[PDB]
Amino acid sequence: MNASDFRRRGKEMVDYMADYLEGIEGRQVYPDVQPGYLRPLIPATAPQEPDTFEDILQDVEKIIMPGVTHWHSPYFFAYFPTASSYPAMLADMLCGAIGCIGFSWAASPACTELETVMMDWLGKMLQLPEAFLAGEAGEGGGVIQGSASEATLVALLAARTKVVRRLQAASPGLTQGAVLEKLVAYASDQAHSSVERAGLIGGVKLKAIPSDGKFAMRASALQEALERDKAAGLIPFFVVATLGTTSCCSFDNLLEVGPICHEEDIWLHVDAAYAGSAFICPEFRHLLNGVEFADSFNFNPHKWLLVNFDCSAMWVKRRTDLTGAFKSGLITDYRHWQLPLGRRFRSLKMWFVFRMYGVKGLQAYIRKHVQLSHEFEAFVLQDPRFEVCAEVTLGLVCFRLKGSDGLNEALLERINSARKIHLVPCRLRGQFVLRFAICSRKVESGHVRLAWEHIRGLAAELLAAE
Amino acid sequence: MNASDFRRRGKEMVDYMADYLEGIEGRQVYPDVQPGYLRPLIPATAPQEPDTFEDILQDVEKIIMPGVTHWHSPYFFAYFPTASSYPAMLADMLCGAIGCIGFSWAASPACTELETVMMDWLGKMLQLPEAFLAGEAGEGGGVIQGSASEATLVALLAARTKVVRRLQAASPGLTQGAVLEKLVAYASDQAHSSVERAGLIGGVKLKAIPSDGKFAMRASALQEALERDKAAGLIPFFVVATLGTTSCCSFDNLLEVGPICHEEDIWLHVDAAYAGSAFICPEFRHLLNGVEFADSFNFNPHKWLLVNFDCSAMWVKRRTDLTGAFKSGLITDYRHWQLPLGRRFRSLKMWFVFRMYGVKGLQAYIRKHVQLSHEFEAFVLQDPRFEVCAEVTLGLVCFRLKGSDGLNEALLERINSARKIHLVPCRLRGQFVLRFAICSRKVESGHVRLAWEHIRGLAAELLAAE
Ligand SMILES: Cc1ncc(COP(=O)(O)O)c(/C=N/N[C@@](C)(Cc2ccc(O)c(O)c2)C(=O)O)c1O
Ligand SMILES: Cc1ncc(COP(=O)(O)O)c(/C=N/N[C@@](C)(Cc2ccc(O)c(O)c2)C(=O)O)c1O
Repeated sequence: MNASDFRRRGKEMVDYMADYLEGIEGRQVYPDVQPGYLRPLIPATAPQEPDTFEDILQDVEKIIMPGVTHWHSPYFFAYFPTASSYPAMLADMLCGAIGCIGFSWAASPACTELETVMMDWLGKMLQLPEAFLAGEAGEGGGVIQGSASEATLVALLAARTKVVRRLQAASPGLTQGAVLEKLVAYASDQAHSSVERAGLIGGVKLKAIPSDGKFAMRASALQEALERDKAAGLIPFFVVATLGTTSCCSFDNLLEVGPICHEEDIWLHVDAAYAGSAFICPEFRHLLNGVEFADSFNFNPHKWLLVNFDCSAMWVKRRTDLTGAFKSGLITDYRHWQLPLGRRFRSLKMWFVFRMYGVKGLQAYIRKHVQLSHEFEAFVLQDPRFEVCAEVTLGLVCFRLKGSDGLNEALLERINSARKIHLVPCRLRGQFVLRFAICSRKVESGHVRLAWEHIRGLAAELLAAE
Repeated sequence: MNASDFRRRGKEMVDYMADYLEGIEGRQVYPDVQPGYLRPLIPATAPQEPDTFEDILQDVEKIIMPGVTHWHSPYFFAYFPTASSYPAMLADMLCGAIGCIGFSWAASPACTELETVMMDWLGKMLQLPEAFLAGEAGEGGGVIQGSASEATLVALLAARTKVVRRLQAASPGLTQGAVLEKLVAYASDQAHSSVERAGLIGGVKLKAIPSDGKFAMRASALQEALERDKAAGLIPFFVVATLGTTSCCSFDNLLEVGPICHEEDIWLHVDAAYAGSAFICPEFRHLLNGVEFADSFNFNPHKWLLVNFDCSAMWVKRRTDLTGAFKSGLITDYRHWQLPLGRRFRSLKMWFVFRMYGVKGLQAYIRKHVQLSHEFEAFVLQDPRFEVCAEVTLGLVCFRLKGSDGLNEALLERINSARKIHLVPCRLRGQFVLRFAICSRKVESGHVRLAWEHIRGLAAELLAAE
């Protein structure tokens, strides 16, 4: 294919993309295909000779689309949002055309330089402490990671190297392996499974801190764990505090946990994968208070800030703490800030989104989602057959039918079966709970109301049947 | 920005992209900007209100482009190729529009299913042993990794878990940490630095095996290392064999190393990042002989098979050996095959590239690059002031002016300073060598001839001046 054919097909593809997202309400959110559906529908071998673009697009529609779960449908209320915005898509187009691999500064100066500035822009939007900004002369700075899962692992490895060096300074005989046996990392019992993965890869013990009645990590529970573990001769080296847990979008208490990590010289990583986007709005920024105690802070623009995956945003206060694991002001060498060596020009996506929405546009997006969340909450609160199971702060409502877990499992099954909307459950303290997450860029009140009416109607049939 | 504006700007962007790649010969390959050039040219803060798309595109041209190294210029002869093809760009567009995160089967069946099939397609094109194919009932299979650097780490972690379990089976009291102290990994002295990073992250010793006169790892040198290390009480657990080293595109001898790894129960990972694309051509497939002994095999379509970054292709014989690190036939759960949990629909890029080029088109691309490589070799061989420093097999020629390293350092400086072409050096056994790598999709004979005439003319001035 040459530039001239690309001019034609590229424009066709633009129309296909826009048609897909514009017409997405008409698609069934969750597929009816069984596991294994695809292989028998396409050839066992790559073609010797080219297929036409037309044949491929037909296959997209007839073979791929039936096996797609439509994340961007208004009726997708599962997990947390993933980002989809046209500015991000435009940037990704340009990103691919430039097509540099920014494993060094010389491989494309702008690929590195734009990223540092975008991380400063975003740092300032979040009102991060200045310690996290690169600027002209900062020791800190930010980096795009592929994902929060990777960010957490990066932070864990930096923390591991750091505590190892601290110990080996005092006892030069000590091997990495002897240190590893003693190390212990902590996270909330509501922490994302990415934390456990990081612990497994990092070769360290990971212990869960019991959350309080609001599913938050607190000083007292951390302190208790630390005392027990220190007395057994273990060395706490890393804590992940989660702002916006997956289960119920609860918030670890950084103001309590931060001082403890400072006094014990424990690396404090803040995972705000979802919730972090909200901190660009002043009315939510209080939830990030205490981040000044963190060694590293991460959230995903690719969840809730309209920057298409992959784009996870991580900042550190001390670049040498980070870069030491992998060996001020201007960053030339992002390869020491992340697991891979290669990277693409992902910062274009941030620049386009930030410039095309503006801060105000992004704030309006967040606030609309939170309003819709509360609109759904209001429905649930006014129905005495249901209960809300946790405080609603952002775009997630946890709710259930009053009654047994079985009733709620049956309700979920009926919702899934009806194929109008897609939701997933969680367990909160052994209890089965339905999650309603505001996801789509295009969700409106009307969608939420119809989702609720749909849920309420199924619940009514279920309750009569009992 | 809504669908309607995207239809307009998306098409503008398509034209911008095509203009960039079509006109790319007119760009200076390597930029003149100094580190830190960008920050003063753009604002310190995100805008409150939207900027226009026009202003953004102006900035791309006037501020970004001066800091871009043009990987896709015909006159870029640095490193190894990175992939740029219009079919891959079309797929990436669609990938972003669908916008699923394929962290589970239910998150989008096709996102997982298409990938397994494309890895089988690619496996068949490379004539991999059947042990590596998923098919209907295979224990093995393939996965897209973000990069070869990540693939190598994934393999190392799987290898680490496997040997750890073996050692704990004999000695159940042994901690992960006590095992780590004993473990030793090996790679060629020409192995890519990704291997050392994998060893560092994985917490294990990495030792270099001395390469032979053709910069190849051989049985005798491996065996000697193993015997020495075993007698010191170390436990070999992982070997990376490199097909297509960065320095001089040399090839480790898999037929020799494979049996040794089998007999010693050492995990054998094959890194064919660059060279692996050539193995779809029968005349190069012999270089992969012995891969039947490998536990894992990896190469980058995002180097030399026209699948834009990110797309690294990894296969294993035994999915449970891989899966066990992160805890037949149909794969539903790629999250146990890679470090991140999240992933996008990257397999679209493979499908589009393979379908729009066909196997024959891909073969023709590889063969044309290899012919151009030999054309450059032929120029060097006819000029008695120069020498070729290693066997030319694929798209890389190592060459130097006969004389001192300093003369060749000066020649490189003159080339870089003239800003017509971009090349990088290496050291081969302490000797300074220039590398000429065929990179751009659009390189032709004429570009290679002009590059050589340019190089020869600089050398002439340098030699007269001495
Ligand atoms: C609190 C918390 N911490 C870390 C992570 C890992 O983030 P990742 O590695 O994916 O960037 C998650 C992840 N959320 N996982 C979802 C909500 C699925 C999901 C949805 C949208 C996405 O854009 C996405 O990447 C993943 C889940 O259901 O687990 C997290 O919530
Ligand atoms: C033998 C060998 N093994 C592993 C890797 C890691 O590959 P990655 O992690 O990037 O996928 C490389 C990498 N090569 N690096 C280049 C040639 C630069 C380069 C050029 C084009 C790219 O598409 C790319 O990703 C990287 C170098 O000069 O180091 C490798 O050569």
